[PDB]
Amino acid sequence: HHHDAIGGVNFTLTQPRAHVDLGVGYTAVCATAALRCPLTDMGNTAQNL
Amino acid sequence: QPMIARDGPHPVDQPVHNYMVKRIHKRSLSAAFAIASEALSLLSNTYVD
Repeated sequence: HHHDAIGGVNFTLTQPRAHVDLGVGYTAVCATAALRCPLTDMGNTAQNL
Repeated sequence: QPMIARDGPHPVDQPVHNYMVKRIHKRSLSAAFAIASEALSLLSNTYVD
């Protein structure tokens, strides 16, 4: 795909693709293994209504 | 730097080239060496002794 930009032109290269899961049962199993540092705070911030 | 391809409603990424310039830093080294007065009197003969 071709369009102009602020310096020159922009080329956008695209490619369509499709995926099929040809498994009868469940063919992928994930599980959480390790724990990193918590992102949030376990503080005391009372909700204001 | 390298670049990855992704689909969906994210803006299409372009690769980025980085240019960096460094400069030198000047230092020095110093050491001393002494000669006594009697040695200077002895070595300044030049064929009189």
